[PDB]
Amino acid sequence: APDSVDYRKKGYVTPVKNQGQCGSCWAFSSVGALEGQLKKKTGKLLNLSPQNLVDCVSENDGCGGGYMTNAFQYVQKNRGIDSEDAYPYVGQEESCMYNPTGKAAKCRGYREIPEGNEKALKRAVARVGPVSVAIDASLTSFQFYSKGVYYDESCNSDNLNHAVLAVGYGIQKGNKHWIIKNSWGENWGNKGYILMARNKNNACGIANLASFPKM
Amino acid sequence: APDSVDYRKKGYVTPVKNQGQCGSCWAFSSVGALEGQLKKKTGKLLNLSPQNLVDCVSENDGCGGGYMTNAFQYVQKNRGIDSEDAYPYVGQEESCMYNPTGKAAKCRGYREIPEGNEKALKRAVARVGPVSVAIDASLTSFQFYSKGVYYDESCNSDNLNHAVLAVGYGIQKGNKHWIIKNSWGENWGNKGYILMARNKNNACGIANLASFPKM
Ligand SMILES: *[C@@H](C(=O)O)[C@H](O)C(=O)N[C@@H](CC(C)C)C(=O)NCCCCNC(N)=[NH2+]
Ligand SMILES: *[C@@H](C(=O)O)[C@H](O)C(=O)N[C@@H](CC(C)C)C(=O)NCCCCNC(N)=[NH2+]
Ligand SMILES: [Ca+2]
Repeated sequence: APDSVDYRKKGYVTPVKNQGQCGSCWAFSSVGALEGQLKKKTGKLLNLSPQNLVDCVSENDGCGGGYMTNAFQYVQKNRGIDSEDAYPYVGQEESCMYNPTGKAAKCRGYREIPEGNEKALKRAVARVGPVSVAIDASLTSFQFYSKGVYYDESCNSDNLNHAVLAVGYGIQKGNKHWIIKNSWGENWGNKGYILMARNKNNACGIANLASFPKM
Repeated sequence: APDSVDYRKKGYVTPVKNQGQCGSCWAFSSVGALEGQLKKKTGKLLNLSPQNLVDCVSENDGCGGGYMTNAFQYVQKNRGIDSEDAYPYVGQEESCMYNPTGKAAKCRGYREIPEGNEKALKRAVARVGPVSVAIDASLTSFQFYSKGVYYDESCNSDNLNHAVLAVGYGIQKGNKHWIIKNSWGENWGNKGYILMARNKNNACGIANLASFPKM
């Protein structure tokens, strides 16, 4: 795998979204991974619908939380997921209104990265594209991040509470990192992104719950 | 639905097991629901293997915890689950050693009970058979239960931490309850069972994470 890769430079990443108060991080993380694979397989970059997931992934709990693997399993069983334009995000749970006419992507399954293995996560990001991951984003330092490579020894790798998207990895001034796309709007962090310490003992649990959809 | 049903009286429930220190409650709960459906569809009552689930349901975390829906999805995708005799429980994680020769049951999917709806749970238990459920089993009062219908206002329906099996429901001396099969051995509770308050505002979260396998 290359020493660094940034899928934003390949046009695999859509604009940063804002999930609002709804606990739908899992939906944005899942949509992000699917958007990356969609670009890789079709050549087109499109916004997919997290609301479609929020309202229809019955295995999850809508704004009450959920898992990315569950989301991928839904898309596979449902035979598709709508584009954002065909099923707009409103930040609240509603009845499932999936319309196949607005289908913009399909999923043939998913794969998980070996728990805690950052080397495997690196290889998966290099070979596949953006990967859905989960971290502990409860620290004040995380929420007020603005630049540099984030590391706080207080992060608890066993307290995963927020799903995000690893769109790449690299090194900044000698500090290896993961390029993370968040869903808290373009004004949070560095234009919606945060560089998180890589190879620093699985900081914040970055490699504890990673997965990607098959397409 | 009848005013009461006890599947143990129909021979749909296997002996009470002991999960040990391993956090495999989800595996025993899932196996319990599958054993019930297996009896209903074949007429034979057999012990299914929670170890098969612990070692092979990659979507879960073995002794670190997991979900029943994930377990059912595995059995469906794997095209089967081994009997206990063909894949013995040891209470620790090992590599997946599933052997189709020992297949004792199949799964065609799963269904979830509407969140928090005890009426729906009652109807599901009556029409389907034993149903996998999750509760807050952290209270000292729960752990030292011995008889009667269990109710502790301190139970938190939002703090689900232990999966069990609803093998029936009824009423004891005017107190409506759920007949719950635990996995803490035959010496815990009442021969491994506990009667939990039913229709008392979803006590302990009994109807918050219920599901059953399709067969
Ligand atoms: C994340 C966010 O919006 O900031 C959101 O709370 C979320 O989905 N959190 C997840 C945790 C990460 C994926 C680690 C969560 O809490 N998941 C558990 C959901 C409850 C389990 N039950 C069901 N139905 N799956
Ligand atoms: C229950 C027990 O053994 O007493 C055991 O801890 C367990 O599986 N608990 C579940 C909770 C109930 C089903 C509500 C649990 O903690 N599940 C979450 C597992 C972590 C999520 N990640 C994966 N890989 N599914
Ligand atoms: Ca699942």
